[PDB]
Amino acid sequence: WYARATIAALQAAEYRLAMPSASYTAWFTDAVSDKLDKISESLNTLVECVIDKRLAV
Amino acid sequence: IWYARATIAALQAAEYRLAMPSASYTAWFTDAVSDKLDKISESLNTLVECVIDKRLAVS
Amino acid sequence: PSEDYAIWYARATIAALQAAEYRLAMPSASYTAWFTDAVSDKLDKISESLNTLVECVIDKRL
Amino acid sequence: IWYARATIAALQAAEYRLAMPSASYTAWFTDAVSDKLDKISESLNTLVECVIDKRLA
Amino acid sequence: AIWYARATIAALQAAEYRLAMPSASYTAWFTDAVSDKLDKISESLNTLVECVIDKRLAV
Repeated sequence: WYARATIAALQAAEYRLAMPSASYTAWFTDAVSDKLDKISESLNTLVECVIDKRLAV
Repeated sequence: IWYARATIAALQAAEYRLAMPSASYTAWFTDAVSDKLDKISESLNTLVECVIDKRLAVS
Repeated sequence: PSEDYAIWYARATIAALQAAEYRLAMPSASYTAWFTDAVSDKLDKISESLNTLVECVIDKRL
Repeated sequence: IWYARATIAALQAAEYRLAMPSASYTAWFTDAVSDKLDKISESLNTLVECVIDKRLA
Repeated sequence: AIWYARATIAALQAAEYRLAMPSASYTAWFTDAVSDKLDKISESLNTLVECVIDKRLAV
């Protein structure tokens, strides 16, 4: 009965995420955020090169 | 005693439905993902409008 | 309940919670709607901008 | 009796290690994220193709 | 039974949940789902940048 009522309780509820641990954010940074930084930098380089091709004498 | 073994069992058997995250998580997530996507999107708009229209993309 | 019960419960519950792993269900509608605004819609705009770029680059080779 | 107060404190004292998500989650996440990454990736590679092809010709 | 469901669910929804380092099982899935595609996108973008710069700097 306990295993069932607990599972029923766990699946009935909703879960609000707090701030993640320092360990999670370190993992997420390498998995996602650092890559986004590099993609932003690469893209801004490309934009600036294209703009400079339009503006250069 | 037995309360630890059956509880782990219940926890692993269950599935967990995320609610809206806390203001704290969302503010972290906005910095780690959403704000960067905005800058990337705005940069690609700039690229496109310069290449296509020879004008500056504006927000 | 006694303090000794309280301590056992806290230690047993925390140990069980950290021993287990958590399989995510379909998120609630509030989460998926938030995530769509936070992430998915921005990826769509990025994707659409690239499609316009590709279309124009390919076309100029007319 | 004293259960929900002690339970809340335990739930918030622990940290949570995510497992492989359910099939419903991954099916959802694929539509919400990964399918769009694939489309973005495909469009970038087409752009690389064109710029390379012009270089070779 | 009624009370247990009631107070346990009340507690679960009142608490907030701090993510640990995810399991290797989750990161393996998330790598396929996200991080590998981010890698590929970055590599293509970098190739595009380098070739547009290469043509600018050529001869």
